[PDB]
Amino acid sequence: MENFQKVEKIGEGTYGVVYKARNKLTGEVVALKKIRTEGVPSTAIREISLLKELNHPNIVKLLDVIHTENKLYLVFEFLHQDLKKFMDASALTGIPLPLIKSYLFQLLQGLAFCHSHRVLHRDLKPQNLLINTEGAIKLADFGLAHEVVTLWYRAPEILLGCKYYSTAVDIWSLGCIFAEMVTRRALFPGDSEIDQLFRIFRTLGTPDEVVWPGVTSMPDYKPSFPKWARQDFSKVVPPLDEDGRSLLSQMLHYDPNKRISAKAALAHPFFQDVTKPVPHLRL
Ligand SMILES: Cc1nc(C)c(-c2[nH]nc3c2C(=O)c2c(NC(=O)NN4CCN(C)CC4)cccc2-3)s1
Repeated sequence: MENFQKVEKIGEGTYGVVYKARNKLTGEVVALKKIRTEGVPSTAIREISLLKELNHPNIVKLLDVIHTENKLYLVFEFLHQDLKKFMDASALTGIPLPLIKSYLFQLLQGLAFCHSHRVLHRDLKPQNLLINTEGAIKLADFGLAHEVVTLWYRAPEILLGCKYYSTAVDIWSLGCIFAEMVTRRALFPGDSEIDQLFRIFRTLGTPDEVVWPGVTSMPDYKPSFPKWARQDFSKVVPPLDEDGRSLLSQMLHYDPNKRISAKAALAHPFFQDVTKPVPHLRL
């Protein structure tokens, strides 16, 4: 862009590469995402056209949208770090619970907002969650629909072939991220769809018509799936207190309909003593 200069390469996203650009006119630092082009669908550009209005304190703000020379550029506000990085940086001691509680609360607020507007993220993960020195965390890289995208945060209904999945898939993803912050280890680190699915089955037990009505009708559901029993949560996410564990199990419900909503989660007693701490960030 004439008014932008790639100051750095933040990294390749899901929809294209992300560089740290400096706006030559306003002298501001932004996150420039180069979107992948053989014409660029007019229906897609209209979808992104809405996004600029979807403004929430917990959503990385989309500053502008440049569609020049059939090339699509998305300029976002620039945050200083992602949650994945922050966690690796806290691996020795682990993020303090008050911070974990604050980030979860904020993300639930953001999700509650998107969801009330019929918008799903679809691919929530640590790397898509941006944070700042102020202590805020935001949703980024929404699913606006050659590495190795992880399936670790993928909901079971998606892995089983459900096309019209709901906003519940985001709650599942956030539930996996929540558990990860607390234990400092991914909940379900699958390396293949089938592996991902079975690691989930081995922890929450293989779902059936009892815990998940209609499950045996899923497209990729095989009657030949191994039959695992459910594991105790006290063993799965220690040392999360009962309140935390209670909320987590509700976010990890098999039946998308039984899965707790973002707004409902906000009212959970776990956030009764929620505060907004400031992180010890290293930039
Ligand atoms: C580590 C890091 N250090 C900085 C300064 C980072 C950064 N600051 N502000 C942003 C970033 C982004 O990645 C980013 C962003 N990224 C994005 O959609 N692409 N991806 C980044 C990589 N992962 C695995 C998938 C999503 C979208 C809007 C704003 C920002 S990440």
